[PDB]
Amino acid sequence: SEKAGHQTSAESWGTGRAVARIPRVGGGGTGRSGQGAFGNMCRGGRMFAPTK
Amino acid sequence: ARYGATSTNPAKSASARGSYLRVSFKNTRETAQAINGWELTKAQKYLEQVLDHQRAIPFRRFNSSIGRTAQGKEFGVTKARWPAKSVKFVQGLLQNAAANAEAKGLDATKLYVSHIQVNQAPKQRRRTYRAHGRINKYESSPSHIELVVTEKEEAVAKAAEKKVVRLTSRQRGRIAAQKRIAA
Amino acid sequence: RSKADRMAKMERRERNRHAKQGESDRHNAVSLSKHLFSGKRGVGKTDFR
Amino acid sequence: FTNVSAIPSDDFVVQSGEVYLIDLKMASLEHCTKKGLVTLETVDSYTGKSHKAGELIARPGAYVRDFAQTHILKLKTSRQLLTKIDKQGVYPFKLSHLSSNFPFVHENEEELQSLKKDLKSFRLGMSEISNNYLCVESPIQIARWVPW
Amino acid sequence: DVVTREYTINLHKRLHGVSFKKRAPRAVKEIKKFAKLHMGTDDVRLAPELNQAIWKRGVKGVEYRLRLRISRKRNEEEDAKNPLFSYVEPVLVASAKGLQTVVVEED
Amino acid sequence: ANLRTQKRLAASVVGVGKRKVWLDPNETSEIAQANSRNAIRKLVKNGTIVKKAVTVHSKSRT
RNA sequence: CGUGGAGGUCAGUGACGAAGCCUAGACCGUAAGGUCGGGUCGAACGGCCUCUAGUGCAGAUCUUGGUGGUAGUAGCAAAUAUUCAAAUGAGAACUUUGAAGACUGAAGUGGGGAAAGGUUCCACGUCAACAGCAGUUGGACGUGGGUUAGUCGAUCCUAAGA
Repeated sequence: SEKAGHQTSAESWGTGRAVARIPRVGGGGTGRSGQGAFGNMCRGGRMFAPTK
Repeated sequence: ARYGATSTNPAKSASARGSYLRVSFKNTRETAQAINGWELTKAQKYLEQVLDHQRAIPFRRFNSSIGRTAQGKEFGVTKARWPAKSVKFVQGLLQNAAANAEAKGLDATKLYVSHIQVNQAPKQRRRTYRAHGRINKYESSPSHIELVVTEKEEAVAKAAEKKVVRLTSRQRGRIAAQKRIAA
Repeated sequence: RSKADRMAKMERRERNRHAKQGESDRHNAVSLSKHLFSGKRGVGKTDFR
Repeated sequence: FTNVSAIPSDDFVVQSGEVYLIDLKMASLEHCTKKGLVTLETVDSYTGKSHKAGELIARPGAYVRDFAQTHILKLKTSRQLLTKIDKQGVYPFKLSHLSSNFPFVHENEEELQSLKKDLKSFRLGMSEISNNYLCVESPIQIARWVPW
Repeated sequence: DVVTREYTINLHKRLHGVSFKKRAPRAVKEIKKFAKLHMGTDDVRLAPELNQAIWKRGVKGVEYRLRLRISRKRNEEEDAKNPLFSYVEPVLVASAKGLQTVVVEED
Repeated sequence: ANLRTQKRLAASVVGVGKRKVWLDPNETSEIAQANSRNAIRKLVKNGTIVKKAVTVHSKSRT
C-alpha cells in the first residue's frame, strides 16, 4: 500500500552528542516517542523501493 | 522440579529449592560459597553464630571496596560481612532441608551438604528519578537457591580398571631372560 | 472461589514483575528526552543550569 | 474440623444419674418406581427463586443469639431488645415471646393490638440484628425424595 | 537463682565526650550494657521510673551518680533463650556519695 | 489493636483535642469494642477516660 | 556456494521422531559450505532441471529489544529528636496505648475556605505490588456507607465586552 510507512510526523533533531540523525516522532508518553521512522532502518518503517 | 547437579542417587539424598526470594544475589552467592562443603549441624551452628554476630561470612567473588574486619583470618581472607537477610533465608532453607531429610527418614547423624547452587532471577525494575528529569533503572537482584544434601557413606576400596600389558618381541625375550636368570 | 482467588494471585504476578503500583497504574516511559538529547551548549543562553 | 464426636457408634452404655431425649421422625413413602434418597431442603422467603405447583414461601420466626460475638448496634430499639433477649435464656424464641403484656390476664383485643404495635418495632430491631452479625436464622426444612 | 543486689552507677564514666544530641540514648545503652556485664545474662529490661529519672533533669543534662537495683527473674515458659532475665529499678538517695553495692534479702 | 479511631471519636464527643484523651492500658477490651457516641459517653461516665485538664500557665511573676 | 517461494522430477524423506537448536565428535571440498554421529525436540521437510526475488551484515554517533563491568562503589547528611514499658503479632528503632522528652509558638505544622482536585472521607477483612529500609500500618488492596436549603451561592440585574 502506498500510504504505508507514512502515517508519522517524525523530524530529525539534528546533530547530537549521542543521538543519531534519523527523524523520530515527537511528543511524550506515547511509548514510541523518540523512535525512528520513515526509513528502512526503523521499526515499522517503509520498505526500500516499494513494489509498485 | 529440574534440579541441578545431583551427583548421587536421590534414594540416599535429599533436595531443597527456594525460588523468587527478594535477597541480595551477590550476598546469597558468597554465603552459599561459604556454606558448601560442610556438615548440616555444623553449618547450622555456624549460621546461628553469624546471626549472633561473632563470626563472619567471607567474601569470594564480589569483594571490592569493603572495609577490613578483625576476624577474617579464620578462612585466610581479609573481606567478610554479616548479610543478615540472606543469612536468615539460608537458615530457613537449611531448616526445611533437615526437616524433609527427617521426613524421608535417612540417618541425619551423617548428613552434609553435597551441592549448592545460587543463581539470578528476573530483575525487579522500579522507577527512580534523577537530575534534569532523567529516568533510570532501580534493579533488584532476586535469587534462586538449590541445596542437595547427602549422607556420607563408606568409600569402596576396590581398585578397578586393570591395565593390559602389551610388549614387543624383544621386550618379551628380555623379560624371559631376566626371569630365567633371577634365581 | 479458591480457583478464582488462585487465578487473581497468579495474574497479579506480571504487574508485580513490571513493578506497577497496581492493576490501575499505567504510567509509561519516554525513550528519549527532547530537552536532554539536543542543542549545542555554546556561550550565552545555556540549555539549563 | 468440627468439635463433634461424629457418631461414636461403639460406646452407648446407659448409665444412671442422667436424663435422655428420644425423638423419632419417620417419612412416608408414596408411589415411587424404585428406592431413592430422602433429605431436607431449606425454604427461603423471597419468592424470586422459581414457580412450582407446590413451592412454599415463608419467613422463619425462631432466632437465637451467639454470645461468642460481642458487638454494639446503632439503634435504641435494637439495644433495648438485645438486652431483653440477653435477659431471656439461651434458647430458640419467637418475637411474640417478648411482650410486657404477654401473660394475657384477660382475653380481649386492645391487648392484642398493643402487642402488634410493639411487635412492629420489635420486628424492625430484629431485622437490624439480622443485618448485623448478632443472630442466626432457624432453618425450615421440607422432606424431599430423590432417586439414587 | 533469684537475687537482688542494689548497685551504684555514675554516668560520667561512660558519657564523657559524647554528642549533646544523644546524651540520654547513650546513657540508656551504657546502663543496659553495665547491667549485662555485672550480671551475666541475655535479656535486660529497664524501668519506666528509671527512664523518667534519667530524662527528668534534661535531654542533655543527665545527672552523674544514679542509684539503681537489678533483679534476676526466672523467665516464663516457652522462652527458648534461657530462664535468665534481668530487670532494673531506680531508687533515690539523699546523697549520691557514701553508698556502695548492697545485696538485699528477698522478702 | 487500633485505637486511634476510638481516641478521635472520644475527643470529638468530649469536645477537647485528640491529645487530651486518657486511656487505661489495663482495661482495653471494652474501649476496643466501643465504637459509638453512646458507648463513649457511658464509658466516660464509668470513668475509664479522664479529661486531663489544661496545663498550668501561671502569671504570678508577671 | 547459500536463502523465501513456482513449475516438474526422485511410485523422494517422515510419530521406530521431520524441521530448529547445542556439540574440543567423524568425513569432503582451496573456500563460501555440505554430509554424518551424539543430546533435547514435537510436526512437517529435502536432492535433482529450470523460473522468480523485499535473498547472503561486523560496523552507518544505525532502529527495537535484552544484558554486562565499572559495584554491593557513590549515595539513602536542609527543617535542632527521641526514650522505656505493655499489648497485638511467626516476626517491632518505625503499628496502638500508656509513661517521659520535645518542637510548630496564633503572618502556626491549628481552625475554615477560594481555584483546582473527584471518593482520596469513613467503616470492615486483608499486605504478593508501592510508601528508595522494614512494615503487624497507610492518602495502598477488596467490599460497602455517607452530602437533605422558601432564607447558603447559581438561577434575577448590569459594567469593560461578546
